Amino acid sequence: QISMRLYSNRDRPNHLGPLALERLARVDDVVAQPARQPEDGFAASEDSLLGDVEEYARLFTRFLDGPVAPLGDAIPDDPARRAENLKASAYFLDASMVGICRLDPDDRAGDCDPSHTHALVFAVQFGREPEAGEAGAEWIRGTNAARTDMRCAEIAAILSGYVRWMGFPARGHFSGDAQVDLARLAVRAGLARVVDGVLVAPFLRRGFRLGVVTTGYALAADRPLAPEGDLGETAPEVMLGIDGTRPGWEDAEEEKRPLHMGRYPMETIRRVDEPTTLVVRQEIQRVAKRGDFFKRAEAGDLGEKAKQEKKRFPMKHPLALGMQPLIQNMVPLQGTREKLAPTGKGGDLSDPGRNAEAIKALGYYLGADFVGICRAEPWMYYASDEVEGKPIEAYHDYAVVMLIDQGYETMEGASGDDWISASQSMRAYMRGAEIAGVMAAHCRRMGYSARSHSNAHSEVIHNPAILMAGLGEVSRIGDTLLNPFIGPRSKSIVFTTDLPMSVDRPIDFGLQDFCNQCRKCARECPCNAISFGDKVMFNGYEIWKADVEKCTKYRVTQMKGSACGRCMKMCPWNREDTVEGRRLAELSIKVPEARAAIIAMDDALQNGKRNLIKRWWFDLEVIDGVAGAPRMGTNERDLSPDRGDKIGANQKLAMYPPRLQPPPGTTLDAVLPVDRSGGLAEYAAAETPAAARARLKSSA
Ligand code: B12
Ligand SMILES: *OC(=O)C1(*)(*)=[C][C@](*)(Br)=C(O*)C(*)(*)(Br)=[C]1
Ligand code: SF4
Ligand code: SF4
Ligand code: NA
Repeated sequence: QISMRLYSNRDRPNHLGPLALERLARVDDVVAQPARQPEDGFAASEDSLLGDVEEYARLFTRFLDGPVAPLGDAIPDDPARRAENLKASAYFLDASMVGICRLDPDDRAGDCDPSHTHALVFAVQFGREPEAGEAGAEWIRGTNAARTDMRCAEIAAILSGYVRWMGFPARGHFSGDAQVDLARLAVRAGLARVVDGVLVAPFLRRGFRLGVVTTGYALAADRPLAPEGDLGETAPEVMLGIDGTRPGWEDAEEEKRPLHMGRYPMETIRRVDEPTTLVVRQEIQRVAKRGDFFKRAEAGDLGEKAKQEKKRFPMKHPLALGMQPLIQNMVPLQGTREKLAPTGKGGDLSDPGRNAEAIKALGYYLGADFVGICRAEPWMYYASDEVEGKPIEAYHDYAVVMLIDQGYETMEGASGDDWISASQSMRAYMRGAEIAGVMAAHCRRMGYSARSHSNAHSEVIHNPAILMAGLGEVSRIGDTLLNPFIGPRSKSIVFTTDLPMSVDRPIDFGLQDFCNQCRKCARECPCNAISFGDKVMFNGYEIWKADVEKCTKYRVTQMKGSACGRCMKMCPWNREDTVEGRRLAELSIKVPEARAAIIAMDDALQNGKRNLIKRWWFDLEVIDGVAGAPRMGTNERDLSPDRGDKIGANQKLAMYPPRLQPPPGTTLDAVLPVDRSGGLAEYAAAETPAAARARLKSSA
């Protein structure tokens, strides 16, 4: 596998994007000409997904406009910086290409707010589709303009919302709902040129769709592409991607592998029948959803301050606030628990092996980074809901599990617990919920009960499903599983379904041995919540149990950022997607004698250092509905020194297995103060995985 970047983007600012657009021939202006956006070649069947992407696009269309916050005193005046920040924001949300142009009076002449002076124009490339006769092609064929339009609506809704929260009027636009000429602005803003009356964008050879955010927030504008001849797309520097940009051969190489296999070579990872850590199903008790520690915080179990801050902590930054409406309003579309009758739609659904591939291909098409499938075992479901306290049924047979990468480059510039941390969480949550909502819906159209399980609302615990789906191994971080290619840098989305699918198997890439000789995450945790010691048994399975009380308290109540995820940032497996980055992961996996050295050199080379070039976001905290400079400051953490040879023996953490949780009937209306002293003792009394194995062997 040769398609990864040879060159690092460490010195590339985020506003420049993954493409070498700065190397393309440009002119000051070009003459407008009529043009339309790319469309699908083939039309979409009745047995296709089109209705579902159209529904989510309609949902997001609701947030293209909204209320404008009061203007605070903390927004940068410089339009160049403003432009950079907004381009970076759009790339962070996976715009393919971004540009900015001035609006003229023909543009405001229409329904568009006449206060609007500038447009942020972005393109999203068409998804890859399954080749003909591949599983799921008929689900997907002819849905790409609409699938891509949904993504545009989503991005335009978030970005327009972000600028409105900074105190500037702003409106998002896309094909389904636009007040301006999208194609005309794509050309002016320098993303496309016209060929035979249709837009053609350098680099985006699969076709694409547009979004726009028009606004009075003044921005430095871009220049159009030279209107004729060669733009420089194949120049040697662009082709090799010398500045850290996407290699010219990458698209072609990637199209060589089937869509259903994903971009990362997970087929090269060793599969195993039982997972790499002990799982004793007969001893796994089910947990009240009221024992989720965010619910415990919400109910008063962790004290007043945590209770107060529980709703607010991830929504302190305008960007996150821009996502909130989409996140909350997707919840009613999550789907059904009741058995459905097969509708005959969806093609040949008799091979589970092909259904698995179809579902995978579907997820990758929609933008998942990993897709894995396991049985939705009943102990993966919460025991009861936190609102009424009613039992939750194990209503579906299968879990489809997908990982959304939280973003390497952004996190590289971040402290992990600064003003962007929750935006990295919420982006990944929002994108995952959108994708799983669409896929669950499609399953329903085919007559197979399906429900997604998001941040806002899950009735399963994702972790054991990530494990059983072969998407990660247990890591020291604790309540995070670690994937061999994106490390711990993900959020999962799960949807459960009755659709028959062949299931994946657990993976073994040596992580247990690796984490046994690493402590980096533990050392770098602001509240010392991560264990420096050995794995323990906990509710019938082997785990490194973090202190979820301390972590929750820090994430919810710390005031120098918006939440925390520093532990993902500091992990050696959190690496750049270069040849060297991949080689270090391949070595970690394949060469045990090298692991200690890799661990040590991760620190010697100061990996985890904050990269000032990558800090593209504004430090803004919304207090009382108005964005301002941070009241208490901003975490700007650096690599930390060793804790000691004896820390694993001396650190005492608290654990909260079912016995110390609110029991299965309990609702948010009750308070159960966290029993920290009992949790300390519980941990001290936890059985060792060794002892457990001996114990289980004596009943064999
Ligand atoms: C509440 C919560 C937290 C809380 C409290 C956790 C708690 N124990 O209650 C806190 C604040 C600690 C938290 C923090 C973070 N978590 Co969190 N959070 C959850 C959430 C929303 C609910 C978990 C819950 O229901 N209560 C937990 C009850 C059941 O507690 P538990 O008995 O201790 O079980 C835990 C583990 O042992 C594991 N588990 C349960 N059964 C089994 C069985 C087996 C065999 C195994 C191996 C594991 C396992 O799942 C639970 C995770 O809390 C989930 C989403 C979800 N629906 O699963 C994520 C989730 C676990 N968080 C996630 C992440 C990434 C984080 C953070 C890195 C924050 C961030 N920026 O993204 C940190 C990491 C903390 C750490 N040191 O590991 C991801 C993990 C994804 C992954 N790659 O594995 C999840 C799945 C969200 C998502 N959709 O991706 N989180
Ligand atoms: O429920 C939540 O609000 C929430 C927020 C964030 Br930023 C993270 O990481 C989790 Br886990 C849960
Ligand atoms: S464990 Fe919780 S507190 Fe510690 S770093 Fe990871 S997220 Fe931040
Ligand atoms: S940092 Fe070291 S210990 Fe912590 S998870 Fe990553 S590899 Fe395992
Ligand atoms: Na790293």
